[PDB]
Amino acid sequence: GANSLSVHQLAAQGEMLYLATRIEQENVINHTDEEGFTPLMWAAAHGQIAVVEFLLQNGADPQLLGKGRESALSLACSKGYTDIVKMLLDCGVDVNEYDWNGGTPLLYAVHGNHVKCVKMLLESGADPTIETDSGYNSMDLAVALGYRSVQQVIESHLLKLLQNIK
Amino acid sequence: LPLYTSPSLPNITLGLP
Ligand SMILES: [Cl-]
Ligand code: NA
Ligand code: NA
Repeated sequence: GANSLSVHQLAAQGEMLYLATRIEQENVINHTDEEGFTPLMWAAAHGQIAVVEFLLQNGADPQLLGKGRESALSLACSKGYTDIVKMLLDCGVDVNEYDWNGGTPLLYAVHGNHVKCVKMLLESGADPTIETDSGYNSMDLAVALGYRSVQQVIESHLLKLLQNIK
Repeated sequence: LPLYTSPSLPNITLGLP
């Protein structure tokens, strides 16, 4: 109907049964809206854990990007949705995915002061030396913003990774 | 009704715009 919710809205609102019906009726599990967003991106952005799980189980593509090169991972990282980040990482996504701003999942996790997400990303190979468009990396951001626990996590990771310093 | 909170990533820049 004219006022029926889109697949993106069903996913964002946690309407599991209606979403399951819709994706059976039409091939819309990866359908992109006017901003390029998939149902997975809407679910991830709204912290809908059960819907993210359901979409991934049903084969939704977690690697797709919106018109601004937004990814489900970066959206979840920016909001600190640790369990959704874990599911997406378990899928196999690019942990260093760049958007049109030069942002990456780690940079968003650092910006939001989401230490569990920062830890998880680093464990999955996120590179804290990748820079924004203005040339600042994750370490630079953690320092600038005074997020000390985040800074510690990043610095300890780098100390272990670097083989020129013991 | 629909949510108007469309997915968005924040501005993460430092220094002046
Ligand atoms: Cl979560
Ligand atoms: Na996979
Ligand atoms: Na070392």
